[PDB]
Amino acid sequence: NPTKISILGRESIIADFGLWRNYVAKDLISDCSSTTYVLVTDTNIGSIYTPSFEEAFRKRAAEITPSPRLLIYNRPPGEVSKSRQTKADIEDWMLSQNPPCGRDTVVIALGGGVIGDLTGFVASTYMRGVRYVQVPTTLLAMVDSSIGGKTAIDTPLGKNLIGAIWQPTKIYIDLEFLETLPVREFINGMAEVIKTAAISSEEEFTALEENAETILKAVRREVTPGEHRFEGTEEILKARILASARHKAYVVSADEREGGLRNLLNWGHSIGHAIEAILTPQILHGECVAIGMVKEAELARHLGILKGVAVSRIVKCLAAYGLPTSLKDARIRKLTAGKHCSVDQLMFNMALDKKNDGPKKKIVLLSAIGTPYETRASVVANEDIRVVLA
Amino acid sequence: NPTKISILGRESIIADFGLWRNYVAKDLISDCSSTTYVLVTDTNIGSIYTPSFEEAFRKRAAEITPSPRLLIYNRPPGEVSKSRQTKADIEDWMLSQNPPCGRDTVVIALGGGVIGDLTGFVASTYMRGVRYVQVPTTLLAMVDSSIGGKTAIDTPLGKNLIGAIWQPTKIYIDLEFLETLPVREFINGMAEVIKTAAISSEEEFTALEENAETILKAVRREVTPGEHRFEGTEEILKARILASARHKAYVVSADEREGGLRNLLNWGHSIGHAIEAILTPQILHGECVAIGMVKEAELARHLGILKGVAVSRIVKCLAAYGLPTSLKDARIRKLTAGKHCSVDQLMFNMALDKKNDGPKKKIVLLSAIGTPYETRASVVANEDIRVVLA
Ligand SMILES: NC(=O)c1ccc[n+]([C@@H]2O[C@H](COP(=O)([O-])OP(=O)(O)OC[C@H]3O[C@@H](n4cnc5c(N)ncnc54)[C@H](O)[C@@H]3O)[C@@H](O)[C@H]2O)c1
Ligand SMILES: NC(=O)c1ccc[n+]([C@@H]2O[C@H](COP(=O)([O-])OP(=O)(O)OC[C@H]3O[C@@H](n4cnc5c(N)ncnc54)[C@H](O)[C@@H]3O)[C@@H](O)[C@H]2O)c1
Ligand SMILES: O=C(O)[C@]1(O)C[C@H](CP(=O)(O)O)[C@@H](O)[C@H](O)C1
Ligand SMILES: O=C(O)[C@]1(O)C[C@H](CP(=O)(O)O)[C@@H](O)[C@H](O)C1
Ligand SMILES: [Cl-]
Ligand SMILES: [Cl-]
Ligand SMILES: [Cl-]
Ligand SMILES: [Cl-]
Ligand SMILES: [Zn+2]
Ligand SMILES: [Zn+2]
Repeated sequence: NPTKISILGRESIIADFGLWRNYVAKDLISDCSSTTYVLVTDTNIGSIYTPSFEEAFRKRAAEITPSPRLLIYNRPPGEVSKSRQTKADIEDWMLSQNPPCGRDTVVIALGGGVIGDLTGFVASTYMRGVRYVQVPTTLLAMVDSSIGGKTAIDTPLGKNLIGAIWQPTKIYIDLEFLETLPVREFINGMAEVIKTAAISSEEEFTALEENAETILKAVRREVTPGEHRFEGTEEILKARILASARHKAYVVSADEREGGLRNLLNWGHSIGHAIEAILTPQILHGECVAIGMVKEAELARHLGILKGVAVSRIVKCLAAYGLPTSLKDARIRKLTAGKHCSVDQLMFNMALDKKNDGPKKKIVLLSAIGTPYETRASVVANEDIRVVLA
Repeated sequence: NPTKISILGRESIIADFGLWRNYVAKDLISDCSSTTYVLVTDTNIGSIYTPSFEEAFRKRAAEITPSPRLLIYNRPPGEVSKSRQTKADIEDWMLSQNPPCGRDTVVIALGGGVIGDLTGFVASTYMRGVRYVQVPTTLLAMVDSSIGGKTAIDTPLGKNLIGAIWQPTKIYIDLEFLETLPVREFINGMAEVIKTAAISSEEEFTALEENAETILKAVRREVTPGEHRFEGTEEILKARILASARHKAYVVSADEREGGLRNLLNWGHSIGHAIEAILTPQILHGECVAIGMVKEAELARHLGILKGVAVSRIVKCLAAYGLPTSLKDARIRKLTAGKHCSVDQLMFNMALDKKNDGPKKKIVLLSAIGTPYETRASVVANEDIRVVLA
């Protein structure tokens, strides 16, 4: 049946196959009663999933009277969509409706982290606040980006510098979206799953190690007209996803506004974001996170917290999934046409890390696979950060 | 002594004379411990009050070690400062510091509602959230705009359409700022004081009627080198201000996110903002609110809720203060060079009112001076709104 998970004192998370088709529209109209619904997505995703949804919506809004309206917004692909410019356009668009979208509006985010963050933020400030639901269409979004309530946009100086923490009213993890998820996006998302396990369960980490091959091959294996990309390994997949979703719910519920515990969910992101700011959009987020976790593991070991054995073990599991494990990686080179990451440019970007307490940089340190050094980010001197950035 | 008022379960409001001089800097460093303080203000206010403050700050940060830093930001005058452009610049500026401003930052808003809303908003989204304190320098800000936590910016389509509700950690009502407040700004602010009384206390309303002359004359009376613009009427003034501040605290505390009760604080703003969107920046906010309250009173009476007697009584008290009571007002004409407000343009703007439940416009209706018709905005048909816009 539909697996449900509670977050911040509430059953907002609902995962299962084909929710988009027969559930969302129904649930929206009952639980999220409103007169105006706005669906935000991009051109790729949209032309595939909005058509059938418009129908399921119309079917359900026939119940109501006066019947509610679903407005649809479609825009350009990539991380380019996460800017002040873009957020403004969605807003100008909403206000310019007839009538304009009021505080009753219910925004629907249908995409990965870009459409999720953008949409979540647009809602947090729209007339000071309107509800929205997350409809993750990418593995990375189902396991991490659509949960937590964290939203933002990017500025020329770094990742997610401006934004807000606005909790979504509903989160629909429709595994069925993975059926069309490109191979890279899948491996890309896989980084967050491994991350969550590496800071929570050693068992879950091992389980991820063992599933590496089976999964990665089902993702590359070509799929025929009438079967599922995840035949055979359907539950295994649901277990890996739920595991990460559930733990984030646990971490977010206990420290929603990142006062302490929520720092942990940022393992690999301190160096990761520093990298990303320089390699994006050529290098995806999950890709930059893998390299980040390895660099952070190395530092943990450098400081005597982590074990050499655990560090190399992290590496293996990442590479097992097709994730890059070093800024030197071949493709990371062919893709990053030119671009390079000096320790200076990196250190500079890490100065903009949203965890730094004042000038004291803070990074998540692992003492062993599935066990954090502290229940918060550890203050790490700049010289130490520099060495592990060889 | 320093009069303190609690809001949203907390003594964040502190009012008295000369707080800016000897208190703020001291209080900031103790209660608002931080390593980075950012003072936002404009050129007028700034060149007068920041110099002495830098000193009181330096005096207090000598205590601490490493000593914290106060960064100062100065920009253009008017409502022009309330835009996405401007908010972005303050942000780009903060991030571009050395080191950049982190989540520990403590933003200090030193200005009227423009510097207050802008600053409050910049803080609500800065790295998803940083603290800030309000330092109202205008009567309208001390009585209304710096309290509540409501912040925003304006877009080409209307007033405060984008923003957030971010509560300030401290609010410093330093009456001493009124010593230099231009006459118009004072009358301008006076509208909010009368509004708050008209939806709360009939006594307080009468008290405002009686003080009209005394106050208005002390505001016009020229002041000599060694005296106070408010000699003689010092307490009377403190009573009128506190009265409004306290009641907003009561209303905001009970319905922070405007789910019901907080609508009341928007009396005169439904038609008021609709006007404002068209007459600004030539016509101040308080000015547009006076006209709004009168038009809303007329509608209340039109609908049988309010009494003719009460309506004209509202008018008298407003005009008593120098506030305009009709879109026809002479100066409102000479100032609004050209501009006019058809019922269509107005009705259009009222479609963008952040109270409208769906398409159902909602306006605050008074049944008698100091007594609301409901503890929320009343849904008013469009045809009725049109008649009272003759
Ligand atoms: N705020 C948070 O909670 C949070 C958490 C994690 C990561 N992030 C952010 O997430 C962003 C990246 O997320 P992402 O990888 O989801 O990126 P994304 O939203 O850019 O999606 C990646 C690609 O997937 C395509 N796609 C979407 N769903 C598909 C489907 N069903 N089948 C086929 N193609 C599909 C899109 O067209 C797009 O090209 C980064 O900006 C990162 O900082 C934010
Ligand atoms: N979000 C809220 O809670 C809220 C509540 C009320 C009104 N408002 C908003 O407030 C804004 C207008 O507020 P305002 O009237 O304070 O405007 P403002 O901030 O533009 O200030 C008006 C003028 O006062 C001058 N000034 C400031 N303090 C002074 C002093 N001590 N002596 C001399 N000159 C001084 C400034 O240079 C400026 O020209 C509007 O945009 C309105 O929508 C918002
Ligand atoms: O708390 C969270 O949800 C995160 O730390 C949020 C970050 C984004 P942030 O560093 O901008 O907060 C995300 O990339 C990470 O995977 C999980
Ligand atoms: O709740 C409030 O604080 C207000 O309603 C907030 C409004 C601004 P808003 O209509 O943009 O919310 C302000 O002008 C009014 O004086 C009081
Ligand atoms: Cl709201
Ligand atoms: Cl592919
Ligand atoms: Cl924060
Ligand atoms: Cl003057
Ligand atoms: Zn991430
Ligand atoms: Zn106002």
